[PDB]
Amino acid sequence: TKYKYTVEESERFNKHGIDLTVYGQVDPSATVVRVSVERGQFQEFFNVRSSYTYYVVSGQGVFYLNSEAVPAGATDLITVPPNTRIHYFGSMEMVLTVAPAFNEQDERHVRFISESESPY
Ligand SMILES: O=c1ccn([C@@H]2O[C@H](CO)[C@@H](O)[C@H]2O)c(=O)[nH]1
Repeated sequence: TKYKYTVEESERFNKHGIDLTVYGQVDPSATVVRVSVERGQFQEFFNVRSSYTYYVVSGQGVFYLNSEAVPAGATDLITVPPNTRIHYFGSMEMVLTVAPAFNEQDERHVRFISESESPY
């Protein structure tokens, strides 16, 4: 039984301005990944099934949740329910929980965001 997953073993890639570490643990109830962001996620999406919960390890930023600004700093917990439009700006390290388990097909692209819109 493989309980532990390391960064060394993970899939690491850039998507829409963020750096993701996807450990590749399989569990139907939740997917937990690491997010590093220097300026922002320059894409707005919503997920029809899963809540996205961001724990801010370090840094600061601002989430836009159905266009509402939600400031965030280190140790804050940002919980986004399904069917909520999400993008964000900031310089942050985060732990993201997608529950139930992340499925890319549950995601709906709304728009791209201009890289100049980020004040970070
Ligand atoms: O397993 C996961 C979890 C999250 N994300 C992406 O991480 C971002 C979280 O803001 C979104 O673009 C979401 O699609 C993935 O690509 N895979």
